[PDB]
Amino acid sequence: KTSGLYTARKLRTVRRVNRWADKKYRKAHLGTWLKANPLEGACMARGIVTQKIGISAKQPNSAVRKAVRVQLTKNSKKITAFVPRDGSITYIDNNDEVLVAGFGRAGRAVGDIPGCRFKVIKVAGIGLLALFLRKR
Amino acid sequence: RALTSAGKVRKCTPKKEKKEKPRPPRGRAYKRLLYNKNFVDDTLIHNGRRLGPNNLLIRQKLGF
Amino acid sequence: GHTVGFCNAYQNMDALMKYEPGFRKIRCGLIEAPKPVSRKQLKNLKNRRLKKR
Amino acid sequence: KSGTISTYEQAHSIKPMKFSVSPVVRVAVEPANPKDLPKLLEGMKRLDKSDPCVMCICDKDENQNIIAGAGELHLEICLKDLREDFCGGMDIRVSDPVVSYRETVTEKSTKVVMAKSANKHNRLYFEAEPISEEVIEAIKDGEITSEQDSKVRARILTDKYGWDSDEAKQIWSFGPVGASSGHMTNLILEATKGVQYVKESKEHIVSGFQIVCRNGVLAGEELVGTCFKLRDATFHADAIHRGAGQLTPATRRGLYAYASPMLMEPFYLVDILAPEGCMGGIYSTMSKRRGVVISEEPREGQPLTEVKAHLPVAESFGFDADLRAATSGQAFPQCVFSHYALIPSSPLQTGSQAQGIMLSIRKRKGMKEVVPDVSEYEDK
Amino acid sequence: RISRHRNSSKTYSTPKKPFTKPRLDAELKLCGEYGLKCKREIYRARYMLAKIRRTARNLLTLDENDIKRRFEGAALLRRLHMLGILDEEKDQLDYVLGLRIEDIFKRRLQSVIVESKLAKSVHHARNMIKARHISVGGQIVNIPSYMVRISNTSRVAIADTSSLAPNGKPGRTKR
RNA sequence: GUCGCGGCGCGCCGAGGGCCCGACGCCUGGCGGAGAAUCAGGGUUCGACUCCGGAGAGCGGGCCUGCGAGACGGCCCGCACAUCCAAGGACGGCAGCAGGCGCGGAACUUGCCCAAUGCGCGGCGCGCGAGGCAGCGACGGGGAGCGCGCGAGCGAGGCGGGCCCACAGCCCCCGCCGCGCAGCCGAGGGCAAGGUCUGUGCCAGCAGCCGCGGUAAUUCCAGCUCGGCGAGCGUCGCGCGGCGCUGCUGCAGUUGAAACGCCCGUAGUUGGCCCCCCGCCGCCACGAGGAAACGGGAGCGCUCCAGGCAGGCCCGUUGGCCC
Repeated sequence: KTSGLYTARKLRTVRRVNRWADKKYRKAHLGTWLKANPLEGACMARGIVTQKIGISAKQPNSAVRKAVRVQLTKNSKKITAFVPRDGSITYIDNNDEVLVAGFGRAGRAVGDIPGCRFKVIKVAGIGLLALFLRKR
Repeated sequence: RALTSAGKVRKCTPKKEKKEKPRPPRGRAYKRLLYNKNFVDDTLIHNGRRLGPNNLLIRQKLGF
Repeated sequence: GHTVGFCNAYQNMDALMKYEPGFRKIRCGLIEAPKPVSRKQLKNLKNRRLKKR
Repeated sequence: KSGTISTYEQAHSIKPMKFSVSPVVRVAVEPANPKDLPKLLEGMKRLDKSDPCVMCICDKDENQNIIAGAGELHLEICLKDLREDFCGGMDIRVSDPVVSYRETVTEKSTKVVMAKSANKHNRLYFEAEPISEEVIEAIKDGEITSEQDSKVRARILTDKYGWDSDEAKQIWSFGPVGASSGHMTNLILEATKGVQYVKESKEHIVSGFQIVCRNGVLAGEELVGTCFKLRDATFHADAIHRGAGQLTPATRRGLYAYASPMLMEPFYLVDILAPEGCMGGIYSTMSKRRGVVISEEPREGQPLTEVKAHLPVAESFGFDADLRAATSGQAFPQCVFSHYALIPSSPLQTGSQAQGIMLSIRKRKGMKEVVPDVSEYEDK
Repeated sequence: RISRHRNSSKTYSTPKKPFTKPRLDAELKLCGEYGLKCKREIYRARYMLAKIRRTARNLLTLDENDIKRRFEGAALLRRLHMLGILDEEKDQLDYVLGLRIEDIFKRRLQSVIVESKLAKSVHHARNMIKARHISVGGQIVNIPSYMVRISNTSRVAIADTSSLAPNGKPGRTKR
């Protein structure tokens, strides 16, 4: 490493250039992710579900995980979001407003749902969890 | 030999009405009752030695 | 029972009328409560006045 | 649209009743821009608030948004409103809504049909049997439901519907996705011991049924009123050669969907009520729209006489104006809804109405054209 | 708004690891012994002790009689001695280390009324303070965790209007 | 020319001036600081907003009045979008406080009032959407409940009175009756708590992660118990810690990712030993002098507390001192 009393500039430059090498820093501070994310820095976003589809489970699990093809209103970007809980796809109908929020992996995919980056939270302005518990 | 089947299990599960339960003591009273479940009395949580709160052996000494 | 409060003892009657704040005088009933205006009524009248005279 | 407000906490509501027909004239609004599909639904809600005689619903079957109006002029008046006042301009195309259809087997199958699998190691023989309406009415009622002990429904079918007692006990499942009309049944059982593999294979014959009953051989519409009988089967010993991939496709060719067609039929209908004092328009319009007036009850206390006519959903478009003109705005088509009815022509024949309506369905859904043969998907 | 000017602060620290059972069991003993409704009350006193002991750690490193050592050592030991968290015999910065959640809990007043025999049990004592039946210098306190001081220990007593020849009617007697 | 200084402007006369110690260009989801978050240490991240300094009033220009404004609750003009018309004309400017619309995952009443606190004008009081006061408010922070004990009682209420308040109300104090009430996530491992009983049979679903479910399921769906936190709990996004996975402290490069194929070489960085005495350095020590808030901290029982600088017959009673 550089070891001079007058080598502060070189050390600052190295950190600046080397810092972007870590993948998480590049995702967080490059700004490419902020443009790309269907939810642009938002915790979640509203959308209309064009198609109710089921995504086959990746191995070794076997299941038709239920998903919705939703067009987010803020960016007009269509996306796939998992409808969580047992048999709760029934509440979702196509042409219905929904709110889609992340799967907790920060844009990554969780478990055996291939290429699913988000989960529906509220359908027709009512939380999905409440409907499955029959609260509403 | 194994999308339309949403709720294959939840729809077909036997409905059990919840058991009548007497209202528990809340607040510090629950802290007192948890203290009485293990730290005091000790007889409820004992099979002659220290044991788990939901042991099958602890059950049947507590009824269920 | 313990209470904390403050007393303004005016040497003469006039100093309770003058040096003391007015609301405290109506609160002892020395004056009769008047009906002034709605404040909005004052401001809206002042705004109509500003257009004419 | 309408509401009641009370400062009193314990007060009941007030409700209206618009005599002027119902949202009878229906049209499908579709945006030119798919990215303009969120702002259409938004301005439809606002247009719903405007008048009770207009509605905004999605057809449950084809998820097609529908705006239904009480008059041809009032639907246009609300289309102009939806076109500019609501949705602030934007492009939206009116069209007649698609009419849903069902497929049914009309007679016992001519012969058992074999279905060799891709492996060729497994064979399936099936027969198609129409369910009697009385059994179907009990299916709808709940006397015979998929969700019941196997034996209890068997006793009902044998002791009231003259079913074969063994067949009623061996019923594998109901169809389509839900347990409505459509049944799957097992073999004779002397050869069930002799088939030796049906028990493990039951979930393939169940999954194939859940497909075929959703999409009929004729045009991909839901099958109804059918009993699929695995009269016979021969299977390989290994489960490597007996799987969903091998047997569920073999089942779908064998069951019905161009693979097992024997006797087939399409379905549709609706019901209209007209308070009207003059029945001359009522008969002429219904006769043209292919509807039949099955009722004519004079209100005893009034000059107006209410009639009820079963009208095909396809021919309902246009009748509302026709009936106004056939009468003179004296007759009010009211609520319109009902069941499905057998089309008179056969989808097998060429010049038949059915083969025209059937080909149109697979042309609309882009599936294919003219059913050619059972031979296309049948192994002899 | 000068409301913005008002400072507010969290008074407790949560555990770094939520499910350490040895600790969870040790805490349950404290709650049952001291009649504490929730673990937050156990954490608030842990925070108070942490700061107090962090300050005496810093002070001990400072050289003896370091002017700031003399000035800040007194205000620590002397304010703890008044509170009574520390017995007055020790009076040196070395023994602030060695205090426990129980020492803070000992002066809570729930404990002080049980200690002088006024209240049979901590559970009864909490119920007593919330019904305005305990007093310190004739102050009707509604606060179970009053944190009573050494001098005010003697004054703690039954309230003037609750049990010793008072009205003694509202409540059960009035019926 | 300006208030003055200055390429500030203009002639004239030179040819400079800046830069690998990164000039210039480009870009920003750029106001900066005091600070905020997290937090051994060294740091990382955020600097909308509370105070200070800057800038702006749809977007540009130009001015007038002024002691001060290139002022927009001044004017004029072009632009962009409006408004009323009797058809010729006139007239806008909520990044004030309310309120709507659009937008978004998201963010309050079209209240009441100058009584405080300051400011303007006035010496005997008016004005102020500055502010204050309520309303809404699980951003959050704080303090109490849902019993205790075998006998007593409460507070949540309810209703009058005080008190409070600009006016209410709120708290609090009274008499008078008196109505206690838990959720939200979990029980295979990490990670605390069922080898319980059903349903279901790689289906449905669960599961951050590892993994569960293909007929005796510690993981799903119920019931049953039980855990954890608790009037809050779970979820999603972000920052910090974790992370010595950014490494100055303090990473690694034979084979895990990574020594340029070699050699010369300028900037850059780094330089053996050597003079005791000072001159300039850097360096280090302590000075002055520098806003508070905040943070740390002295004292002080707001019932405790989050607080607040109070209070008590009092250092010149306080309100220190540190940054």
